[PDB]
Amino acid sequence: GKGKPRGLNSARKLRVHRRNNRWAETTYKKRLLGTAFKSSPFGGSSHAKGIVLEKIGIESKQPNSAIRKCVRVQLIKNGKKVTAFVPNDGCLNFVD
Amino acid sequence: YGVVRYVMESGAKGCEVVISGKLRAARAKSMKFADGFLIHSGQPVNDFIETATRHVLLR
Amino acid sequence: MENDKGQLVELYVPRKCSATNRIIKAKDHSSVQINIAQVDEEGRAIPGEYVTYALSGYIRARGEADDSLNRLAQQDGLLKNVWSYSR
Amino acid sequence: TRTSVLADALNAINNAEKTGKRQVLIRPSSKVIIKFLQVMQKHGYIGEFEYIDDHRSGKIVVQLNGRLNKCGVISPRFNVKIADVEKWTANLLPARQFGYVILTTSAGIMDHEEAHRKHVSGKILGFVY
Amino acid sequence: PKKRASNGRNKKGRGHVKPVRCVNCSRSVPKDKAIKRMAIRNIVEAAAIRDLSEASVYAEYALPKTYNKLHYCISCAIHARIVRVRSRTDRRIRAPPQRPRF
Amino acid sequence: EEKGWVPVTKLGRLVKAGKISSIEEIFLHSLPVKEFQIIDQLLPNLKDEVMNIKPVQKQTRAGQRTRFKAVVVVGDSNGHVGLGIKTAKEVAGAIRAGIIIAKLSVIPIRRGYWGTNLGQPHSLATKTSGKCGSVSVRLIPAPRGSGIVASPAVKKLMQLAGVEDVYTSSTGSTRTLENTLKAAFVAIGNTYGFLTPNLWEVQALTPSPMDVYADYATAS
Amino acid sequence: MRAKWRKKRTRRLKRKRRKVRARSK
Amino acid sequence: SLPSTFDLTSEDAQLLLAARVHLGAKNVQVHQEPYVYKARPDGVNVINVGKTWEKIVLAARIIAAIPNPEDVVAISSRTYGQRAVLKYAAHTGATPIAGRFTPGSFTNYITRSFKEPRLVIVTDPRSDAQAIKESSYVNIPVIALTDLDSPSEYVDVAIPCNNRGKHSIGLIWYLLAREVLRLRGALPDRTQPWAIMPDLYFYRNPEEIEQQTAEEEAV
Amino acid sequence: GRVRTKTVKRASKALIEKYYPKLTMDFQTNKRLCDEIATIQSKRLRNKIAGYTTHLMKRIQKGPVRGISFKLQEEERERKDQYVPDVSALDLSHSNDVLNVDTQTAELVNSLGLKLPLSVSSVSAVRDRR
RNA sequence: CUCUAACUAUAAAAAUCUCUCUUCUC
RNA sequence: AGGGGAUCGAAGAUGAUCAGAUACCGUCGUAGUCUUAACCAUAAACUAUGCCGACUAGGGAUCGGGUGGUGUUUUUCUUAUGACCCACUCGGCACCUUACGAGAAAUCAAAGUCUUUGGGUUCUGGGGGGAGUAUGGUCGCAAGGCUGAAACUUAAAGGAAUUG
Ligand SMILES: [Mg+2]
Ligand SMILES: [Mg+2]
Ligand SMILES: [Mg+2]
Ligand SMILES: [Mg+2]
Ligand SMILES: [Mg+2]
Ligand SMILES: [Mg+2]
Ligand SMILES: [Mg+2]
Ligand SMILES: [Mg+2]
Ligand SMILES: [Mg+2]
Ligand SMILES: [Mg+2]
Ligand SMILES: [Mg+2]
Ligand SMILES: [Mg+2]
Ligand SMILES: [Mg+2]
Ligand SMILES: [Mg+2]
Ligand SMILES: [Mg+2]
Ligand SMILES: [Mg+2]
Ligand SMILES: [Zn+2]
Repeated sequence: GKGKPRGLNSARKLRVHRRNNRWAETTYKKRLLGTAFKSSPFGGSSHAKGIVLEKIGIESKQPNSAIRKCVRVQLIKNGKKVTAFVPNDGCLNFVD
Repeated sequence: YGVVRYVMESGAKGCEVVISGKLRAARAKSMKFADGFLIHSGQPVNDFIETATRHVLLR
Repeated sequence: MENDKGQLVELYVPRKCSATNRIIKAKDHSSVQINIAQVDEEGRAIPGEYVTYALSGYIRARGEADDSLNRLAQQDGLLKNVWSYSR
Repeated sequence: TRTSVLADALNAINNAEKTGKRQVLIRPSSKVIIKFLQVMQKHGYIGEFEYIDDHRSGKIVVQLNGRLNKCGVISPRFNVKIADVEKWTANLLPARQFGYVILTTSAGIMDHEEAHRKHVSGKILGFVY
Repeated sequence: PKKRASNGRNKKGRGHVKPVRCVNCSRSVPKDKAIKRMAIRNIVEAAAIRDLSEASVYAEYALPKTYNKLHYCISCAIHARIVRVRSRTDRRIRAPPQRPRF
Repeated sequence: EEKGWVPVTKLGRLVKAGKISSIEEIFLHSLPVKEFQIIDQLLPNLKDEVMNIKPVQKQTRAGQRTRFKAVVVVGDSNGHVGLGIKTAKEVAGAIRAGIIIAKLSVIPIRRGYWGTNLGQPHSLATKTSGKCGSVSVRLIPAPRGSGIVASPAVKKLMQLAGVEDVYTSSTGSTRTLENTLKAAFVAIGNTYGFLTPNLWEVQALTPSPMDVYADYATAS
Repeated sequence: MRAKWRKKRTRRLKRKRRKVRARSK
Repeated sequence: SLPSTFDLTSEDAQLLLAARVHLGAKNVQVHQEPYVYKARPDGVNVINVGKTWEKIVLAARIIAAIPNPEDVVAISSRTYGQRAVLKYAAHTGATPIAGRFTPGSFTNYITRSFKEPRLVIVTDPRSDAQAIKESSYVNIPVIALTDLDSPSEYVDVAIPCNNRGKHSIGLIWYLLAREVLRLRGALPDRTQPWAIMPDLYFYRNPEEIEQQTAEEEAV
Repeated sequence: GRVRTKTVKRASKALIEKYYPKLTMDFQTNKRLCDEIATIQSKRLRNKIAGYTTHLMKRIQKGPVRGISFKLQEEERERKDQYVPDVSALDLSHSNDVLNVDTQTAELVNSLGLKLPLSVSSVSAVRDRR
C-alpha cells in the first residue's frame, strides 16, 4: 500500500528507517552532532561575558536605511570574537 | 447614499454623486455612488440631467 | 435519535433512495420522486391515489435510473416482464 | 500475489457498495471471509450471501441492502489486549453507539462487544459500521 | 507542466526512434515528432498546362506528377507556416483541417 | 420595514400562502430554495456574523480594480446553518449579498449524543469530515460540556449551528478562511448524510408538498 | 548560469587542483 | 395490476411496426439498454416492441398522476420531433418547448420563459442534453424517448424507440398522448382508435408544405 | 456605413408585427403611417424607421422571413399545420397490404403472441463497403 | 439515401535602462 | 591499442555580420563518427508516474493468438488453406467521453478504491543557497563515477492557475 512495510515482524526496518530519516531535520542533527558545543560562539550557553575590542556601527539592508550601533566583543570563555548589538537609543555611549 | 436614496425617492430616473478629495486618507481619492442610469452625450445631457458642483471645507 | 424518555429529537427522518436504500440529502439537487398513478378496472387513472418511488441523484447521474425504476415497477406489479433479474 | 485474502474481499465489498450495487463476487472464499460475513449478517450490515463450491477454494456471492457503508481490514492482525479494545474502537468506529471491530479470539471470530462480553480478546481482523 | 499528454512525439512505447533531418534547416529530429507533409503536385502547373498541351507530341500525353514527403523541422514548421499555434482547447483536435476542398 | 415579496417560485407561493409550516418539509423533499424570504419566513431568528472581509484585486490596464469578498455565516443555534460567500464592489453590498446567499443555502444538521442519551443532543452523531481546496476538516463527537474545541471561525460556525460540544481537527492550509469554513460546512451538512443503525427502517414516502398543494401555486 | 556550465567550471577548478596535487604528490 | 385491456393490441403493434420503430436501433449498442432483442445480421439491432409499449403505458401512468396538466413540459430541439410535441401539447394539457430550448429555463427564475414543471418529456437525450441538465439542477423527472444508442444519464423512465425517422417519433407521441387521455378519462373507452390520425404528429418539411399548398391552390 | 442600429430595427419589427394590414409597399405612405401610429421624437429617426419598415415589408412580400411574425402569417402557419391527409400513410395501405420485415422481427411478432400479416425477407448480412 | 482529387512559392541588423508602492470599515 | 578513412564535422584555418564576434551564416578541416579486443557506467537513461495483486465506467477502433459462423470473394471441377466480413475471448502499445471519484490545480480510468485514514514490499525527500562542494573511503590508466556534510547566509526559493 504505502512505502513503509506493514508486517507484524517489521519493527527493525521501521525503527532504522525512522532513525536514518531523523537526520533530515535540523534540530535533531544539531542536537546529536552537538555542533553547538564545538562550532557556535557559545557551547549551549544562553549568555556569555566578553571584552569590548572596538566600537563599530553596521549599516542596514536595502529596505531599511540606518546604521545600527554594534560592538565587537572577544569572548572570555574561549577567546572567540563576535559582533554584538547595543539595543536601545542612547546606549552606545554607555558602553565604553 | 442617503442623498441618492432621497433623490430616487423623489421620482428621478437616476442619480449620481462624486465625492473627491482626502477621504480619511492623505492621498487623494474619488468615490462614485450611483443608481439608475445617467446619460452623457447629446443635449439630453442638457435637457434632462442637471448637475451641481460644490466645495466643502474640512480641517 | 431517541431521547431516554422516548421522545424523538431528530429534526426529520430523511427519505431513502428506493433503489439503493441510501438516504437523500437535504440539498441533493439531482434526486427525483416519481409518482405512478393507480389504474382501476376500466383504465381510469384514479385521482389522488398512486405509488411513489424516490430515486437518488447518484444512480441518476450514473445512468441506471431507468433500469432501477424498471425493476422497482416490475416488483410491485406495474410492468409485465420488462426487467429480467438475470442478465 | 494475493497476500491478505480478506482484504480483497472487503475491498470488493466496499467498491460494490460505493457504486450502489446489491451483489459482490468474492473469489477466494476462505474460512475467515465466511466468518466475517456471518458476523456482518448477524448485525445486519449485509444481506444473504452464498458459497459456490469450485473444488478450488470456492467463491462467494454476497447480497447487500445498502445498509453498510464501509468494511475494512486491519491488515497487520495486531495482538489486541483487552485494555486496547477501547482504543481501537475510538480510532476506527465513528461513534460509540454503533460500529463493530471484528476481531479474532481464541473463542472464534467475534465482534468487539461480544468479545468484551466473554471477557476475552485476541487479534484484530477488521471493522464494520 | 505537461502542455501535451502525448508529449508531442507520438511514441508511447518505444523509448527511441531513429531521427530524420529537416528539409529546411537540417535539424536532427525524431521521425515521429518531425512533421511530415506529403507534397504531391503537378510537374507542370496550371500556368503552363495549355502551353505544354499545344506544344507536345504524343497527343493526350498524361503528364506525370511529382511526389515528395517533406520531413520538416519543428521551428521551421512554425516559421514556414506549415503548422500553427492553436487554442489550448483546440490542441485536442488531431483531425486534419477538414478537407480543404471537396 | 417595507417588504412586499411577490413570490416568483412555486415554493415561494406556497410559503407565502402559509401552506408549508416547517422548514423540515423543505429539507425532506430536497426542494430547491431560490427566494431568501422563504428562509426568513420559516426561521424568524436567523442570526449572522461576518466572518471575514477580504480585498481581492484584478489587474487591468489602468490600476487594480478591487472588490471585496464577504464570508457570512447565518443560523439559529438550533440545528440550521448557511454559509454565504460573496464578492461585490462596496463592502456593505458585499455583506448584504453574502447574508442573502447564506440564507439561500441554509442546511439542516444531525446533532447526536457522545455517550448515553439524557437530554437534548449536545454533540454530533458520528465523526464527519469535509474537504475544500486543500483544507480538510474533521469533526469528532465530544463528551458533554467539553466546549467547542475548534479554531475561532469554526467555533463560531458551530455556535451558530447549535452544536455545543465537539472536537475538531483541520489539515492543510486552514489559513484561508473561505476554504476552512466551506470544509466545515461540508462536514456539518454531511452529518445528515451518514446512514446509522437508528436510521435503518424505511418510511412511506409522504407525497411532496407541491404535489398535494399544487393548486395554490401557478398564479393565475 | 546553467547547471551544466557551473558543473563544467567546477570540473576545471578540479583540473587545476588535481594537477597541483599531482605535481606535489 | 393493469387489467388485460392494457395489453399490446394487434392494431397498435401493427402501427408500431409500420412506423419502423423496431427496425433501427444502431449498428452499435450501450449496455444501459437490455431492450434489444435478436441483433439482426444486417447489424441493425431490433428493439423489443412489447417493452417499448410497456414503457409507453408506464410513462402515461406517470403523466396522468400529475394533478395539474401544465406541469408536464415536453421538449424537442431536433426538427423531426418538433411538430408532434406541439400537437401533443394541443391535446394533453402540456406545455411545449419547440426548437431552441433556452438555457436557464428551469434554474433561472428571471427569464420570461421560466417554466417550473413537475415532469419533463424529452425527444432525444443526445440533442436535448441542456434540458436534461436543467432538469437535474431542479429535481425534475425526465421521460426521454431514448434510442438504444442515446445516453441514459439523468434520464428516468425511457421509452425505447427510433430517433432517426420521423414516423417513429410522431407515432410514439401519438401513443403517449392517446394513453394519457385514456387514463385521464377524456377519451371514454380504450378500444376505439381515437379517429384523429398518426400523420398529424409526423414531420413536415417546408418544401412539402409548399408543395401541398400548391396542390391545394391549383383549384 | 449605414447599419440601422437597434432602435430602428426593433421599432420596425414591432411596427410590422402590430400593423401589417395597414402597412404598404410605398415609402411615403408608410412614413405617414409611422407619423400617425407611432410617436417618433425626431424626424430623421422617423425616416430611418419607415425606410427599414419598407425594406422588411418588401422582404416579407418576397416570402416568409425569420424573427418577425403577425396574425396573418401565424394563422397561415397554423392552417398548414392542421393539414392531415385523408388517405392513410400507414396500416399497409401501400404495398398491397403487405409489410416487409426480416426473420428477427418476425420472431418478435411471433413471441409477442400476435398474428400480423408479415413478409419475410433476408437482409443480406453482407454490408456495403461505403 | 450511395462517394478519396488538387496543389506550391519570404528567414539581413537591433546592446542597455537610476527612484516609488500607499487603510478598507455598514 | 590494431584496422579502415566516404560523408558530416569538437578543435583549428579562414571569408563575412558587428562597436567588438577567435558566436550564429560560409568554405576547408584533424580527433571523432564505422569497426575487433580492453575500459567507461553517466543522460530531460522521462510515462519526470517502482514492482506484484484485487476491485471500480461507458465507446470504438489496433497488434498477436484462439474460438464460432449455414457469412463474402476467392479456384484447384467442389472443397483445404489463405484473404476479408460478423460475434466473442485472452494478452499488449494505445485512444475518446465523463465525474459519479482524486487532486493546490494543469490534469489522472489511474495520479481512483486516503481523516469512512492498514493487500505485500523496495528506494527516496523534510525551506532556499552553500552543494552533489570539501574531506575520508572506494572504483577508473585518465576522464570521472558511487558514497557524501558542516561552518555560514537567507524569508523566502518553488508548483498550478487567473487578469493585465
Ligand atoms: Mg446613449
Ligand atoms: Mg453621439
Ligand atoms: Mg512552458
Ligand atoms: Mg507532433
Ligand atoms: Mg514494451
Ligand atoms: Mg584509432
Ligand atoms: Mg570557429
Ligand atoms: Mg572572423
Ligand atoms: Mg560552422
Ligand atoms: Mg566539409
Ligand atoms: Mg543521475
Ligand atoms: Mg529519474
Ligand atoms: Mg534543505
Ligand atoms: Mg541542489
Ligand atoms: Mg576523493
Ligand atoms: Mg509558474
Ligand atoms: Zn527545421
